[PDB]
Amino acid sequence: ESDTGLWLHNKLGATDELWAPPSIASLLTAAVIDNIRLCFHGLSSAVKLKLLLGTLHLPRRTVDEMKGALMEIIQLASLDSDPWVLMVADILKSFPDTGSLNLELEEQNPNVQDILGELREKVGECEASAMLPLECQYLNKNALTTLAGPLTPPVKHFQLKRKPKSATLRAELLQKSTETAQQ
Amino acid sequence: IMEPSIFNTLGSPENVIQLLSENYTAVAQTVNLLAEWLIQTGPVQVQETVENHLKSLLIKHFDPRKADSIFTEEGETPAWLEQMIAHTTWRDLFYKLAEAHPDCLMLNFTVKLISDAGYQGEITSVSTACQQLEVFSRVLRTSLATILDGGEENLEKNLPEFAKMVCHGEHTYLFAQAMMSVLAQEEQGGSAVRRIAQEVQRFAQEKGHDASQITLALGTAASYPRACQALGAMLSKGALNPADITVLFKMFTSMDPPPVELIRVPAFLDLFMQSLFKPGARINQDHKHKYIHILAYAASVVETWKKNKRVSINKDELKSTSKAVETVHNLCCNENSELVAELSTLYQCIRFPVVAMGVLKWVDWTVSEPRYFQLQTDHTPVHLALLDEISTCHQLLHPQVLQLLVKLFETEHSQLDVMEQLELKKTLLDRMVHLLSRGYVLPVVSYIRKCLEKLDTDISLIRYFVTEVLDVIAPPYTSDFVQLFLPILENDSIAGTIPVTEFIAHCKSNF
Amino acid sequence: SNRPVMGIVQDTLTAVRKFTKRDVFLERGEVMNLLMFLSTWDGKVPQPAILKPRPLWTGKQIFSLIIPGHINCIRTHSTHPDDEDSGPYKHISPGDTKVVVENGELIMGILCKKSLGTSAGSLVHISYLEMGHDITRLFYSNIQ
Amino acid sequence: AGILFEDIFDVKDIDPEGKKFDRVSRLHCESESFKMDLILDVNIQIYPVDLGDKFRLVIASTLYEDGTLDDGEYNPTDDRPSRADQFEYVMYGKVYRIEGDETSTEAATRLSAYVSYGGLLMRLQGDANNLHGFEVDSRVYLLMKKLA
Amino acid sequence: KAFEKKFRFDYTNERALRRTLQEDLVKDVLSNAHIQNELEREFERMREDREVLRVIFPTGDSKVVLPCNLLRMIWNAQKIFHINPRLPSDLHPIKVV
Repeated sequence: ESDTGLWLHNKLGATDELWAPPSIASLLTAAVIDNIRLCFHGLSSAVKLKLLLGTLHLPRRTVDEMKGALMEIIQLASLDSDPWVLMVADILKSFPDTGSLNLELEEQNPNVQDILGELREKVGECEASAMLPLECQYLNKNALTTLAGPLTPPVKHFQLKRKPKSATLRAELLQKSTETAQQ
Repeated sequence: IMEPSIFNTLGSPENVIQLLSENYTAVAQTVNLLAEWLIQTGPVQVQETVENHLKSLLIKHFDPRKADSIFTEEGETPAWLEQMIAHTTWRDLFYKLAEAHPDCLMLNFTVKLISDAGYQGEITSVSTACQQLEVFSRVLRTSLATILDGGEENLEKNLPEFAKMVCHGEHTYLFAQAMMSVLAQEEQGGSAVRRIAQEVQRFAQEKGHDASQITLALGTAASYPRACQALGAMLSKGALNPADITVLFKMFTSMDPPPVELIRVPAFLDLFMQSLFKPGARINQDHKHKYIHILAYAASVVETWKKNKRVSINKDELKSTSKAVETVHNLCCNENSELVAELSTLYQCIRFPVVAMGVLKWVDWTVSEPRYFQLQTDHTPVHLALLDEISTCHQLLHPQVLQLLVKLFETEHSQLDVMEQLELKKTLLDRMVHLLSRGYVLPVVSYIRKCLEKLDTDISLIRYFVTEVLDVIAPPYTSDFVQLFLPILENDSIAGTIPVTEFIAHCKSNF
Repeated sequence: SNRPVMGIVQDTLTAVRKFTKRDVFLERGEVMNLLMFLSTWDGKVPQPAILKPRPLWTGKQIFSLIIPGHINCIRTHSTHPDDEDSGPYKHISPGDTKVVVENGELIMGILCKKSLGTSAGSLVHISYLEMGHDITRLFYSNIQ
Repeated sequence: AGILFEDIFDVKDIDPEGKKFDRVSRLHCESESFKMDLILDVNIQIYPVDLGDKFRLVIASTLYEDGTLDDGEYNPTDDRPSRADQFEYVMYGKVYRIEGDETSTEAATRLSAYVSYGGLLMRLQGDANNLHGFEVDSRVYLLMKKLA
Repeated sequence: KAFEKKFRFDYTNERALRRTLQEDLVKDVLSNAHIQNELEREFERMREDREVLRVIFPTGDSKVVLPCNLLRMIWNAQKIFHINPRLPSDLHPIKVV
């Protein structure tokens, strides 16, 4: 870092992409984030978001031993002016502690409360009729029934007059399988 | 002109002749006259084409330039814009006008008011929604309500317009992974929304989006450094490194259970699916035993999560699923034929659910390989009979079974003879009708309706499909099913060539 | 068939493929020896591709000297992947398999039958089309 | 002073697609002063570049400090000084294509400069202003020295 | 749509046309009704040529055998005259017509 503000303004100041690069981990060393203590408010909204979103990629052991600096950085983000930064800061306020995030908004952004509220009964009204998690596809019958309740059976769109042709060929592969196995 | 005419009590002399041109003369008189005349000539289309003529001329204006310096807008522009946004073509136009010049205080300030004033569903909001908090939360509420009442089919339709909004940046993604996770953690319908969350995570995995760092901390799986650090390298790298599997094996086996949802992540189990069920994956004995143990552990145990305590474990069904996965692993890796001889136990393994998508992926990596159908000689290949049994035993894999099977149906095998190409298509249609008997009705017939009405596939295959369907089904019929099936027989490219009488007799009674 | 009837063959073709590879670096004396088998050479030794640590020329420079005037060509090497022209590195070949001659200079690419044989649009074909016949005769002889 | 480009580069890749050539390895390098991606093909067989090496890359149209132009002819017995004296890897070539993110009515802000050194290619992507000196069909010298 | 986008000269977008041409040529193209009419007539003539080609080749192969290689000739003209593609040109489109 020749000048930290300008250097992050080149690396994370690309207005074209708000992505975070895979090389961000080498950029976010302790010697870099330590220098951002002095000059953080003058930095733009996009660089602040990309920097805070870069905290996720760092592993647990390289963060928790030095959690205080991150706690100070997110506290400095708690006083910011961009609402996106403010809300993620109030969400990421417990990331470097153990990784168990705040996972609730009842102190900032009063308008999202009605967003939660209007979906809160609608989700209950359409509990199992909406969709079933992909994890339960692999889980057995007892595990699926205990996890998300019993399966919803198919609607009887029609009756049947005789079995399809697949039954005969399935029986034929069974009888062939047994004779070839015994032979 | 209308304004530059008599500036003073005359006022230029040239402008007084310009006043004669417009004023309250032809420019105004004939406007009402021709507005009633084009109406009387034929007409509600007149006002629509009038508005179209205005709308084309509107777009030339330089809205982002003059609107920035005012900084006030007299209190949210009540004089002219507030009545304007209530007009359909104008409010739709405003979204188009915003895209030309983003990053402006005036446009982003004004759009926050129209979103809650009647435009709850903000169309074409791919980028505009990202900038503003209120509009993003509002359209997220609309999206989550729409997907919740849409059912199952709409998930294909709901994915692209909604999930692409978080592609601009990650800041729009973790927030879009926050409130619905709170809705998922509750016992009142918490499964379906975590389902769409994991679906979004999987789309992120196939669009290159990094979702390996946020979903682990969101399911409170970050409580242990070893578990989070172990799983992070697996999901980030995308491989089964032995160190993380060994620590997980010695961890979960002890009397200290991690959260069960971390080992049940669909991206992790799909990674196991890809790593293990591939025919070309060669693993030593010990690591294979640990892999099959992890899958069995991830698919057998019932646990009571009281948020501080849990005392529950099952070992027998873990052993049974370990045996099934191991035996199917042996069949998949050996590959040699003696394949037919192994169906005595293979269908027993088909009865287990965790194995069904394993053999499904194995079949996908087998049949998609070219010349496989050319190399095959049976009237019905054994792999497709395995998918028939998969369709019979279970119903959760039916979207995946149909997706693989239509992927095969649309495929062209140029190396094959044309008649065997048709007989292969008829075999795939035999799987269609088999799956139709197993409850997957509407998506299959929707595929057929698309393939016939829109595409130009062979009509013989459609005729074979309709004949098999009519010969296998019997009344009663639901109104949606006859609503979907009846236009096929009314196409008249099929009806004159050959159940049909019974169906047309019953359908008229139905509707 | 409106294509050149005669082209570079056998020993010259294999050796020019081995010569135009990106890894071929010629010492000074080797460059001196090769430069004087050029009948169309202007006598000015080109600046080396690598100046330091050691002066090394590449076979592309020498073949640029062989190619006459300012003919322009794009040709595709036999081992060229198809997907290379779709993804990144499309115009900076990791395999050096895209042949482009600009201002009569082989800026990149490895030469084969597709660019020096009898096929239409090859280097000898456009050399004949743009520079008459005697210049192309000298081109053939200089290559060999 | 004839310098079109100057930077300190770090390299974290060595032939990601695989070893295409024994004597040449593609170098995916990343800048440390600005935002700038460099793809480079070097002669490792005489100048071995290990992973994580710090090297100062300079693009100059003339090696000579005074700025007099070079004729593109080898002249080892030259008596003038050069910028090649302080740097330990110098290689000369031309630039065959400049690309950018320009639209029909917006300027390119992310330029790309494809430069070929006798068949050894180099691509240099990044911001337009630092690349603004590069122009097509111009001979340049790739100057490099390895830092610590 | 692609043919119109890639082959019809547009004299209504001042910004992009100023990007690709010198300002005096921009003024001459915009002011003249005659030049714009001639350019549109050329476009309609090449549209007629397009439908004639579609009549001639019902199979959609564009490969034909014609005397002068125009693409290589334009490349040669670019290289000989040291054409800078980044800069705007001094070539009047009506001169091309």
